[PDB]
Order: sequence, then structure tokens, then C-alpha cells
Amino acid sequence: FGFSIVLVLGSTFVAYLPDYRMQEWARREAERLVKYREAHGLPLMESNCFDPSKIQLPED
Amino acid sequence: VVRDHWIHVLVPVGFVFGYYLDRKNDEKLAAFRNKSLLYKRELKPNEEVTWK
Amino acid sequence: MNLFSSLTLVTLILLTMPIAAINFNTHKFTNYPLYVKTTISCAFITSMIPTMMFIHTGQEMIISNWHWLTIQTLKLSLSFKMDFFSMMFVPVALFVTWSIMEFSMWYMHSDPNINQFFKYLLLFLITMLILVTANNLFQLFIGWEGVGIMSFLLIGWWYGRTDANTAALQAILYNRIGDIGFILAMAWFLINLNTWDLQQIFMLNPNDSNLPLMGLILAATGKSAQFGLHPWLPSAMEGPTPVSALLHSSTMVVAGIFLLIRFYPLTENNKFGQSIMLCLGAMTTLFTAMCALTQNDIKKIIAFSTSSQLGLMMVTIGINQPHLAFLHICT
Amino acid sequence: SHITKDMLPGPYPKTPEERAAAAKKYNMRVEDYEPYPDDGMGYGDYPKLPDRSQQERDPWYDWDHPDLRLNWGEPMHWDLDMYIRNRVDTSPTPVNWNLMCKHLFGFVAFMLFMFWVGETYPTYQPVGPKQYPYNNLYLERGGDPNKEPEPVVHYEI
Amino acid sequence: SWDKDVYPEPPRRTPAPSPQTSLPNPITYLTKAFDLLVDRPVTLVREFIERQHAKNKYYYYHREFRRVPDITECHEKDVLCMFEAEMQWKRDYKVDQEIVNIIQERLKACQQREGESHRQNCAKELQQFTQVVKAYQDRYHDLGAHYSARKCLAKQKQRMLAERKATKEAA
Amino acid sequence: MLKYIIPTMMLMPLTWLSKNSMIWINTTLHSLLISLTSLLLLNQFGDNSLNFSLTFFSDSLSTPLLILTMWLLPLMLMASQHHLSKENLARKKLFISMLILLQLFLIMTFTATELIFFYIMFEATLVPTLIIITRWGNQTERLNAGLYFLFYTLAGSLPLLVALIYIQNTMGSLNFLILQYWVQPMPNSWSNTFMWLACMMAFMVKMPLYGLHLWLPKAHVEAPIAGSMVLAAILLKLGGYGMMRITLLLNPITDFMAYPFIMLSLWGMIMTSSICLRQTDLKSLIAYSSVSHMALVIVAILIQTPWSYMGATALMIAHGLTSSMLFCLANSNYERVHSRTMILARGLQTLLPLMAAWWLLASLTNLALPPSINLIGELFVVMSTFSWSNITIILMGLNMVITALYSLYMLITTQRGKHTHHINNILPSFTRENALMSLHMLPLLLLSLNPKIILGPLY
Amino acid sequence: MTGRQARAPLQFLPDEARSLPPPKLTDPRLAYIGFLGYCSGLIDNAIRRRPVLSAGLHRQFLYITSFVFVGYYLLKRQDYMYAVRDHDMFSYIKSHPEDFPEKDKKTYREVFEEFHPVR
Amino acid sequence: IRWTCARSANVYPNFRPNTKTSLLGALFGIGPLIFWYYVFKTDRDRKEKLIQEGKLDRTFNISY
Repeated sequence: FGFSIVLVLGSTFVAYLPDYRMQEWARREAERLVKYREAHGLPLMESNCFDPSKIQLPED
Repeated sequence: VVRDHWIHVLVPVGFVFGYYLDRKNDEKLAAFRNKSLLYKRELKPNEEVTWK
Repeated sequence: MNLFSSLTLVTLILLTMPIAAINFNTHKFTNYPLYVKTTISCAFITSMIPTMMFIHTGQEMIISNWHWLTIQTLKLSLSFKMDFFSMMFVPVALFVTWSIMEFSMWYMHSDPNINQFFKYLLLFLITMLILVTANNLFQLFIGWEGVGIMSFLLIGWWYGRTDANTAALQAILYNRIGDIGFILAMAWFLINLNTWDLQQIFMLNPNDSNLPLMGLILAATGKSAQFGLHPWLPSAMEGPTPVSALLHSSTMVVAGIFLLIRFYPLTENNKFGQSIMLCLGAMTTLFTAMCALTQNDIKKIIAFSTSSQLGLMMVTIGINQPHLAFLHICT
Repeated sequence: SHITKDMLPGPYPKTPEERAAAAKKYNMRVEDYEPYPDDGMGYGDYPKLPDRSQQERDPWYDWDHPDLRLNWGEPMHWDLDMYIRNRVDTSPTPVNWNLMCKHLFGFVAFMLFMFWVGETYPTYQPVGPKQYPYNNLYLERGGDPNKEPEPVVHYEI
Repeated sequence: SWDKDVYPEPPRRTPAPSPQTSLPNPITYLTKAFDLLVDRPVTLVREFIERQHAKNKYYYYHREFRRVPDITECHEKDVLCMFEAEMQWKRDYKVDQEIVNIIQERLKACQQREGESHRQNCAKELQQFTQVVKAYQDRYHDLGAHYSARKCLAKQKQRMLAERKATKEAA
Repeated sequence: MLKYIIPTMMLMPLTWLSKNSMIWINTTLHSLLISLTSLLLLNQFGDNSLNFSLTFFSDSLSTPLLILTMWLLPLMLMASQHHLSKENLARKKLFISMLILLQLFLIMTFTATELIFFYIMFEATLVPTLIIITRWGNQTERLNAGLYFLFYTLAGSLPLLVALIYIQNTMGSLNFLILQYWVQPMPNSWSNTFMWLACMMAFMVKMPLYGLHLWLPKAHVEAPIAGSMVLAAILLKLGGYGMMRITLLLNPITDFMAYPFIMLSLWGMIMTSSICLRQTDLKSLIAYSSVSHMALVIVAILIQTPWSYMGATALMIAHGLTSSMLFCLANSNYERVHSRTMILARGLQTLLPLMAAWWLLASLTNLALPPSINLIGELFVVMSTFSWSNITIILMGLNMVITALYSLYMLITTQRGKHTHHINNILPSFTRENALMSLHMLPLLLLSLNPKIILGPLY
Repeated sequence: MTGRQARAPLQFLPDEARSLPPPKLTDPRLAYIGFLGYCSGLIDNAIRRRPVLSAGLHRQFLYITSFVFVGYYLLKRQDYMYAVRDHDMFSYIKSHPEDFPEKDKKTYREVFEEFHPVR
Repeated sequence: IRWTCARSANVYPNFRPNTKTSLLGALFGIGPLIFWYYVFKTDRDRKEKLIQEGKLDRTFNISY
């Protein structure tokens, strides 16, 4: 009850489990997004992640 | 065998009771059932629930 | 080619079976030296073939899988490469160490703790192979400290004999000076070039190169017995004889300069760096030359001689000549 | 077990009483007991020893702790942990010490000065430049596929 | 399998060697015997296991999320807009890190394929790597540990304020 | 979480109405069942933290420390006999129940939503360890040890209460999301500097930093094994986790006001690695080793890089495992010979032939053998601090050299070279101590295989 | 805070405390009070040298019953006090709309907060 | 045991705070600390002024 049912079962439990920190989800999402943005002609990783039209700058 | 020894079976009873009490707590926290803007589908197709 | 990667990985994994075998043994198999000898001979005779294919065609290939903590904008997997140095050096080391297996069968016959000895020696062999195969610099650091601590255990093999554990403490302290130089190099590589790899660094040759090259110099003098950090050498001769043979023949004695042969596109430029290389090597070479005279032990003389040859290899890296230095390593 | 008066608070004064008590307690001769003294640095009243004691004590006496140089009743000098072999060789050096450091520092200074005289004075054979043909090997440097055409050629000599 | 449209692998280039020897060729018979000893039984065992797999069927689906409207249309304290906005932004941050990782893998592949001529047929991939990493260094770098979404917005506002001041002083 | 809490309450009368020669098996069995139950926690994913409803949540920082705690409990509960296995039945049940109640407040402290709940359970974590080490400290200065312990930790930890009630009554409630999502940057007044000094100084007491480090060593060398391992591992890394929580507020002032604490931490790391190179009293060397590693942790926390936080949590968990193991080895050596010193009981390579392998493996994971988690933590802390400043790497590697030096000196001093051949009483090793060794070093190497778990929230 | 109908004497629970819903059966706070009553009976059996967990069961039953009863009345008083505090607060908000204006909620597209990075 | 009791717990009694011990403590305890704090001030002033001028090599300097 300390090794034979705890240790190897914990090894098989932590060996695979859902996508921790959405890791391989982010892998496949990035693959689809890079293919998407290569197909639509625009460069990958559009800078200025927030919309530069969506700003109300304090004027001077 | 239960009355032969019952001391060894106490904490699984406690863990099942705590598990059921946390389920009852999440049923007590049953607001915002579908009112999000990211997880928003209708009740479908059978009966009026999406998580318990 | 599938045969090339397959035979290189089975040369790596033939150096895995005896350790797990006499971890899971529970029955004292008395032919375990014979077992270790025949699996090292089989590992060599499998290691000659992909080198023969390499010189036959070329086809210089890297393998990399089982990634772990791919956290920020880097990733790091178990990753090692088959190029000229990492393919030519390995059968020489297996052949030399197999001869040391024979001589350690004979010389260490009348001590009944021989199984622990051969376990430590094969584990050190594995670690030095891991050092000479890797391209990901974290795995180079793994091989670095692993060969340092297996060097510690094989120098301090004889408990008792305060010479031995004092000497081994000297060796491990100079190894940690090699560590601080190497992690300075690792820190500069990470923060300026987003990784610690051969491939991306040689892809983008930087301009500022004082700090990582000085870190390489400090790691090289921490491992390869150079001046100011040399005197752990008769210290290291105070251990057993085949321990000293493996410790200062091929393994653990070239890893200070094998790193400099590894980073030859980084030391193509920076004339100041090669001046430091050749001047420090000439200083080591003269001091070992003047010190090796008037000596009484055999082992201290042969160790000062191999330190002098390491000084010649540092001169060889001072000139833009990596491949002659590598050929001198083998011979 | 252990006596309360086999601890040792308080310094050396007075000269009859505490010196006699240290002779009785530290298992030593009366005049061989000497405190440091107390300059305000703690130390209790722990004795002064001949301070080297480890590359001394030649091993053919065959005392009771060979790698520890005990005798089970020795007062065990205050800097014992800095003294055992594997730490510091307090041997008589066969030559000197100051003469050794003068020789060594003179040698290191001479070699570094010859290195500096080399660093200001290079060596070179009668050898010209290596003639890289395609504009000092243009188009394979770190850029410029179309940016700067730089015409420079060698002449057949 | 995967998509070669998103992972560029340049086409194969293999010559036919020409002996000009009659010893001949130990490695050719060696690789034929290796194929005859290893390449056939691995294929047989894999075919057995492939029948045992594909007798029945499973499915994994690419988990997809919708689009939160804005953080810019969220209010002052008013939390339940900001939670959607910041978790959507954090998922964009994770997928942008994986964009950087995939482009770095492309750079490693271009290094390893092209031989010792490192500066041949890699200037465009190095150029797009420097472009995306210039965007990343500009956009996500100098904020530290406690990013939520608001520090990225503050950096964005201060940076376009600096750009406005620079072009107004340039005019 | 309450399903991970209420079987610990129901585990308390287990020890009471378990009869004689029966408490041991029942407590160990059911605490290992709790270890499986807490191994079932790990579900946390992607965007948010995992809420265990309104009272509770967990980041991916509290989760490995919590699983570490409930794994460390049966190890301790088997560790803590042979010095009280001959004492009374009622006092034995009281000891074991006090350990269980201590675990309960540890889990209460790690799983906190509000910092007031965190502070109450923080000094609730404080109070039982006092009683345990004072009652079974087994040396003539355990009184002074527990006294300095409670007075330093309360007298430092007290203005944290005033500052947290202040943040309560000026900026809404104290959810970590609502301490987050709403915190305005508080500018450089002097009152902001005093409040930052209060919170950070309270946890500086708990780490300890260098100016308050003599808190520790008496409370280890004059304390039994249970309170020692709980103290070192869970209390020091609990203080570290508390600062990792509370450092989210007060960002524009910690840059200007956090220079001297980095300084005292670095210079004390160097001087503490120097101080534990020469001492006797073998138990204390691991205590100053812990002071050195926690000064490294404090450098890592007060610089504010995600690399630094990942290295911080790795160094926390790996050093907790290593220090708990090495304390258990020093306990085994003291149960062999009743001396506690260092130069006396040498030898032990001939005798206890496989205990040497555990001394070797503990000293090499203390050496930062490079696939282990300890070097992962130390390495990413060195990377982040070289990004912080270009000259601090000399102090880091100097710590590294002297750390290797004193750890391997500990290895080749007590267990290398010569039995003094007047000892003549020690018996060969029991299966219990080797079982505790296999409880120690299998999770460390399994985390060395799969280390994507223990890295922090900024993964 | 002060009465709020101290005129109108002390009145341990007013009649308006029947308008709020009562504390239900097996609410957790009164269950904790019952556990404390059981522990009080156990420590009463522990003061005198009688065997614990036995030979005091009528005292156990009496202590648990009395403490649950008193805790029920105290919970009813607590609920009334918090309810009347909320009613007084919202009535004072309704009585003076001039004194407490609401903030003009400017969105994050036009909130200027300076940055001050960490390095 | 006499050596251990002299070396561990007989340090703090006996003691008197003198001029020599105070000067040596303030020379070894706050001296090198204010030395390293001055040089960290120097290096941080240089880095702050340089990256405020913007003439740093951060074409790609990601892993901060």
C-alpha cells in the first residue's frame, strides 16, 4: 500500500493525463493558424495584438 | 467482516462523504448555467442540463 | 537512412543493459566481467559500421525527440547529432575502453568488489558518450557534471587512503570551476541567442564574443588540466591504474578542449580569442615540460606528458585548425 | 555522565585557581596550559597548542586514532577541523616559503611579460593575402543578395 | 501524417554513385541483408497491429473556442467582461509562443539541411524569423511575471504614444 | 478540496480508537490512501486556476506543494519512532494526532483564497510544531530553540496582519482574482515602502533571510525528526509560496526598494555556504544548507521573471525532498551512535554497505547532479539573475563551488575511510530506514523523468 | 453601531425576526456547535477520572442538546442583525441620492495608466 | 564533548563588546556588503541609461 499500488499507479497517472497548460492543443492550434495566415497572404503574427483603431489616446 | 473490523474503512467513507458534499456545494453554486459568451449552447437534445 | 540512425541508437542502448541487469539481478552471476566485456566488444563492432557509411558518403544527420519543458520561446528535447567529430570519436573510445576492460579484468582480479567497479566504469563510459554525442548544450552540461562525478567515484574507489579522497576533492573542485565557466557561456547563449544549440548559434554568428569565449576558456582550463588549474593531475594519479588509464587516456581529459573543437565557427573570428587559446596552451605546455622532469612515479610522468599534449591541442585550437586537433585526440 | 564543572565558562583569572582548575580539567601540565588570552573574542578559556600537530605526530607511535590523531585525552586544539589530513598539510617545507613565492611570482611575471612582448610583436612569413575571387566571397556572407555591388578584382601576377 | 504546406521540406536530391571499384561494396550487401532481416518483420508486426487497431474506431477532435469581443469594450471594475477577455488573450499568448517555437524549428531545419553553406537558401527564412521575433520583442517582452492583460495594454499605449511623439517631432 | 480535507478530520479518531500495537499500521495505511487521493487532484489546465468552490482554489503552484506535503506525511509518520516507540500509549496517540492536525493546517494554508484565511492558517501551521519540538527535542537547549522560534516568527509575521487588513478595507475583498484584476499600481510614497517592508519582512522572517537566519539551526539540532522535516520542507517552502502569492501587488515600488534584500540574500548565501564547511554537529550543516538554498530562492522571488519563478518552484520542491531525506539519514546515524557530532563516527563504508549508496545519492542530488530537479531550479535561477545583472554570476557559481565542497565534504568525512574501532555497538541496517530511502528517492527521479508538472504558473 | 429602536426595549429577538427565513435543520454552524458540545462532554469525562467515551452518556446527551438549543437562538439573532443592517443601509442609499454619485465608467480603451516595467 | 561544548555553546558566553571586536565586525559585515551594493548600483545605472537610450542589442533578447 505504499509502493505497489501508489508508486507505479502514480507513474502511469502522471505519465499521461489531459493537455497540461493546453500544450499540444496550442501545438495543433499554432499549426492551423500558421497555415491559415500563410494561405491568406498576411504575415504570421500580426503585431499590435490590440486593434490600433481601437484606441483613444490622451492628446497633448 | 464489517463488524470484525470497521476501523480500517473509515476514511473511504469520509472521502465519499466529502466528494458528495462538494457535489452538493457545486449544485448550490448553480448560477450562470449557460449565460457565458464563450460556452454558450442551448439545452440539447434531451433534458435541460449541461453540467452537474 | 534508417540503418544509420538505427545502428547509432543501438550502440547507445547496448550501453544500457548491464546496469539495469545487475540492478534487477538478485543472483550473483559471477561471469559479469565477461558479460560487460562482450557487450562492449559488441557495441564497438556495431559502432564501426555507421562510421564506415559516413566516410563512404557523408549524410550528416541529427536526431531529436521526447521534448520536455518546452516552456518559453525555447524547446529542449533529448537531442544528439551524428557529424564528423561525434561519429569518428566514438569507436576509438569504445575500442580503447574495451582494452581497458581486458586489463581491468587482469589487474583487478584479487578484489571481490569487482562488480561495483565495472558498473561505475561502464556508467562513466555512457556519460562520456552522452557528452560527445550531444548538440543541445544542456545535455553537454549533463555529460560534463556526470563525467566529473564518476571521475570522483573512481578516484575515491579505495575508501581509506586519505590521499585518494583528498585528491578526489581537488578534482571535483576544479570541475566546479569548469562548471562556473560553462554556465557563464550557457547564460550568454540563452539571453542573446534564444537557445543553447550548435545549430542556431552557428546560424547567427554574433558580434560581441568576449564573454562566451572567456567562459569557454574557463571551462577548458577547468577540465583539461591547464595552467592555474592543473595540479589535480598527480592527485588523479593517486587512484587505481586502469581508473587513471581511462580517466586520462581519452575520456574526461579531452572534454575541456572537445568543446572548443565543437565551437569552431564561433572561434573562426575573434583574433583576441585565438590569441588567448594559443598563449594559454603554450603556457601549459612549457610548465608541464619543465615540471615533468625530475619525477619518480611513472603515473605522474605519463600524466604530465598527456597534459603537455593537451597543451599542444590548445595551441592547435589557437591556430584555425580544429580537425588536426581532433585527429590528435584520437591518436 | 558530564560534570557541570566540566564545562568552561569564564576566563583565566586568577592565576592560582583557574590555572590549577584547567590543569585538573584539561588533562595537561600546569605551565603547558596557556589561554589565548581573552581579547574579547569569546573562546572560553580553551588552551593553546603547538598548532600544527597533524603532519607532525609521526605515525609509528601507533596511537589510538590513526586517521584522526587523537589520544582520547588530548585537549583537541580549537582549529581541529582545519587541521586533519585531507585539509591542510602543516609539514616542514623542504626549501622555504617566502623564497618559494618570490621564485614563483618572478616566473609568472616573466612568462606573462614575454607573452605581452609577443602580443605587441607578431610573426609572419613572406606571405600575401588569400585571394577570394568573388568580391571577397560575396553572396555567401550574412546578407546582401542584391544590395551592394562592390567591384574589386585581383590581377594576374 | 502532417501538412507539408505548413512544414516546408525541400525536395529530395540523391545522386547515383559510380564504382570504378571491383572489391566491391560491403555496405550494399549489408543494407540488403539488414532489410531482409529487420525491415520485413517490423512491417509484418505493424500490419498485425494495424488490423487490430483499425478493426474499431476512435476520434480526437481539435478543441476550438469562440471569440470574446474585447477588453477595450470592458468597463472599470466590472469583472465578468475582463475574465473572458484576459483568458482569450492568454490563449493567444500561448499560441503565439508556439508560433515562435515552430519558426525556430524551421530555422534549425534550414541550418541542418543546407550543408556548410549556411547563408545559401536560408536568408528568407532567417528574415521572416527576425520579422516575427522583432514583433515579439516589441510586443510581449518587457512586462515581467504578473501579466494579466492590462500591462500589455499599458505597454501598447505607451509605445504608440512614443511613436506619435517621434513622428510629430519628425514632422 | 473539502473532499481532500474531511478525511484528514476523520483520520484523527482513527488513532484514538485504534487499540495497542494497531495505531501504526492504520495511520500509515490511511495516510497513504490520502496520498493516492491527493495524487488524483492534478487536473489544472490552460487559462485559469482551478476553483474548489468559493472558499478554495489552487494555482499550479500550490498543487505540487500540496501533493508534496501529503506524500511527505506517511514518510514522517513512519520516520518518527524508535525514540518514542517505548513511550506511553496516550502520549503516542497525542503525538500522532498532533502530526495529523499539523498536516490539516498545512493543507488549509496552501489552499487559501483570502490572505486573512492564509494568515490564520499560517500561524495555525506555526503552533503545533512548537509543542512537538519542545517536548521531544532531546537536548538541553530545546527550550531556547522553541522560544527563539515562536518569538522570531510572530514578531516578524505580525505587521503582515495590519497590512492585510489595510488592503482589505481600502480596495475591496481579498480574492486572489480580485486582489488581481483590480490592483492599481501604488506609487512611491514612504507609506507604500513601509507596507511593502511589512509584508516582505514578515515573509523574510519565515524564509529566513541572512539577517534572521539564527532562527533556524537550534530548532533543527535540538528537535526530533518529525518537527525537523515538517519545519524545513513544509514551513520554509510555505513561506516561499506565501511570498509568491502576495508579491502580485506593489510592482512599481519593488524595483526601487528591492535592491538591499537581494544584497543581503546574496552575501548571506555566500557566507552561509562558507559557515557550513567547517562546523561539527552534522545535523546543522543541512540547516545552513537550507539557509543557502532559501537565500537563492529569495533572490529568485524578488527578481520578477517567469524564468525566475519556474526555477524558484523547482528549487523549492527539489530542495524540500533533498533536505527531508538528508535529515532522515542524519537521524539514522544518530540512532546508530548517540553523539550528533561529525569527526567521531567515521568509517561506515565497510559496515552498512548500502546505506552508503543513499548517502551518495542524497549528496549528489545536493550536489545538483544535472538531470535532477535541483539543478533545474538552480540553473533557471542563474539564467534569470544573469538577465537581471551581468556580474552576479560570480556569486552564483561561487555558491555552486562551495556548495559542492561542503556537501561532498560531508560525504567523505563521516562515511569514508576508517572505523575508529571503539564504537562496537552498531547493528546493520533495518528494512524501515531503507524503506524510507526508497520513499525518498523514487519520486525525485520520477519527477526528473517528467518535470513538466512542477514548473510554476508561468509555464 | 447603535439602536435603531432602543425605545422599544432590548427585545432579545423582535417580531420582525420571524419575517426572515430561519436557520434550517443541519446547517453547518449549529452542527459545529453540536460537535463542540460532544467535545465538551468528552472533556468533562476527562476532568474527573472516569473512563472516557463511556459512563457519561446522559451528560453527553444533555450537553449536546443544550448547546445546539442556545446556538440555534444565537444564529437567529445573528441573522436578524445582519438583515436589519442591510435594510438600514439600502434605505439610507434610497433616502439620499445626492450624496453618493456613481462613477462614469470609462472603458479600458480610454483609461490612461502608466506602465513602469520590471526588468 | 568538552571540545564541542566549548566550540558551539560557549561562544556567546563569555563575551564583552570591545573596540577591536566591534571594528572587526563592522569591517567584515557591512563593508563588503556595501561594496557589492555600490557595484550593483553602478551596473544597474549603466544598464538603465543604456536601454533608455535604446542602444542595446535587443534585436532578439527574448528570454529575460
